[PDB]
This record gives sequence, structure tokens and C-alpha cells, in this order.
Amino acid sequence: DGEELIGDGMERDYRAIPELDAYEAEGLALDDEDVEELTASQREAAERAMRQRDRE
Amino acid sequence: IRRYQKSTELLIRKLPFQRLVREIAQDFKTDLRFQSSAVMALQEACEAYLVGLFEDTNLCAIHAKRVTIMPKDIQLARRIRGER
Amino acid sequence: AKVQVNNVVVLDNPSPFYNPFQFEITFECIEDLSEDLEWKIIYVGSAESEEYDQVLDSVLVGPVPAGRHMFVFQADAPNPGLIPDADAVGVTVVLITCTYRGQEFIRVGYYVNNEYTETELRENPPVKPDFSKLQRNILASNPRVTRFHINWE
Amino acid sequence: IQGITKPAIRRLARRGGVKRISGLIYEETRGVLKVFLENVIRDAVTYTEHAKRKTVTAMDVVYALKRQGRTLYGFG
Repeated sequence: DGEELIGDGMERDYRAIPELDAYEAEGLALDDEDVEELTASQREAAERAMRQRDRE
Repeated sequence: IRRYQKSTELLIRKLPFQRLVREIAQDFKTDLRFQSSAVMALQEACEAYLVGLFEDTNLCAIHAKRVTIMPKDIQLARRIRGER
Repeated sequence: AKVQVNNVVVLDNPSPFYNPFQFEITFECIEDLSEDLEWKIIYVGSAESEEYDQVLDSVLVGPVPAGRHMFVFQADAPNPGLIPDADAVGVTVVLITCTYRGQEFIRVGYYVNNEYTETELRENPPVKPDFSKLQRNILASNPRVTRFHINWE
Repeated sequence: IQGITKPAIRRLARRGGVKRISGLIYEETRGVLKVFLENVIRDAVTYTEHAKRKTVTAMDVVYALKRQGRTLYGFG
């Protein structure tokens, strides 16, 4: 047998913790500026460079 | 008719997940920022991926007439999806 | 995705364990194909090692006209001698994989339930699995269809 | 990989439909998600470099997720 996953304490796992429940500002983008999406050429240039490692 | 009450769901906590992303991303490229929607997309990916993995583990158990799931049922779930 | 599998149908199911695998595959092609499509049928003998996977058949298809194509794939049953006893009776997987230029773009996996069709044998299964009394039941309506983004040149 | 917790693993399993878990599930789930995250991030970050950016977009991830392979239960 293993660990029971349902019963008295099911609600203990689903308690709201507003201090962890939201993303931190640090590490993220500074502003809401428009940012370029990869061109199809850079998309390919990327995927070829990634296939490089796969080989070793 | 039955009306549903609406509520956000909780799989993995957000702040810990963001710190986890930062950790890993640091090793690939230092001084690198994430858009909130990008981290969220990464989280949505992980969470649905692991939930699906467990769905396989659930189906493996019910037909095999078991109650407890094992790391081997996860290994199978991983295999049917392609990774070695 | 230049080639897209529209459907797979499981033909003799459930069946005796030793019965050959019968699938009906419908795929779609946006344009004519320069290289061949390679379809593999693989039985995962054990989740513990890739060593125990048995390639039951491999078919090469080409050249491919554009449009909806339909064919019937039939591979022989896996060798019971190579299947670790622990995994033999109970749930395992069969994979149908297709590669283009040796690159897998689609994997269709099925969970496979091996079980004795007699009550007495279910109450007390033998220490060594008896494959001739085993039913193979492919959980057909629950496939694991995984698509990978590969180079099409 | 302390980011993901034992409570988290349970939450994921419950939505998965699971009723009981072995002790070894926690250690295992962690190893699996470690690989999965390392892979998707690695690719998304390369995408960002190739676009000459230091701000990662949702599309960087969207593109990296197509690369890892997505599964659906049935055909279309």
C-alpha cells in the first residue's frame, strides 16, 4: 500500500496563500513595451543551431 | 438546470515556480528577463503535462485493477509520449 | 506539419494474445513526397528498459501522392520469450511511429491490457504467464497521439 | 528542485484522477519535471538569443513547446 490521497485534510492542500499565489516583479520585464517576434529566418537559424547539440 | 460557481484552479504555486524558472534560466544565459505571460505559458505547459502524465497513471491503475500508482506507471506514461 | 495522420483504427480487438496487430491508418499529404515514410510498430516489453521493446514490423511507403491515403498495417505478435514476466499480464503499450528522413513527426501509442478470460485464472494466475490463454485488449478509444515539429527537408 | 513541493504533486495527481500514491512518486515527479523544464527553457532561451533579445516572449515558449511534442487523446 501507499499514501491515501483523499479524505480528512483534502482542503488542507487547497488553502489560499496570497503571498505565494502571485508572480514576483523582479526577474520579469521592466515595461509593457512592444517586443519583436522572431522572423521565419531567425526561427530556422535557431532550430538548426539547436539540432547541433542534439548530435553530440 | 445547475449553475456552476467559478474559481481559479491550483496546481503549482506561482512565486515558487517563478523562482524555479529563474534558477534554470540563469545557467543557460545570465542577465535575462521574462515577460509575465511567458512564465505563465511555461507554467501552464508543465502543469498540463504532469496532469496528463498522472491521467495515464490513473488509467493504467484502474484497468490493471490496482489502487496505488507506481513510478513505473509514470515511466510508461513518459514512454508512450516519446521521451527515453 | 506536411504529413498529418487523420485517424488510426484498431481492427481485431479484443483478440487472442498471439493474433497479429491490425491497424487502419488514414494520413493526409499537402504535397507530393520526395522521400519515403517509414512506419514502425513497436511493442514495449517493459517500462524499465528500451532493451525490451520489440519492433514487430517496419514498412516503407513512397512515393506519396498528395491527398488522403488509407492503408492497413499488420504486424505479428511480440515474442513472449523476450517479455519480462512481471509486465506480461497487465497493462503495457504498443506504439505506431512514423518517420520522415529518419525523423519522427508522429507517435500514436495505445495502452494494452493483457488478461486471462477465465475467472479461475484471474482468481489465481500462474507463476509463469500462460500466453495462449491471454486476451490482448488494446485500449483503443484512449490513444496517446504525440506530434513533433521536425525538418521537412 | 525545491520549487515544486509535496503538496503540489498531490494537487496535480488529484486533477489527474489518482486515488493513492506510492512514497516514491514525489522523488520521481520532481526528476520528470526537472528534465521537462530544463528542455523547454533551453530552447525558449536560444530562440530569444537568435532574435537578438534579452526579454523572453510567450511565443518563444510557444515555439519551444511545439519542439518538445504535444499530445492529444484521439485524432484530428
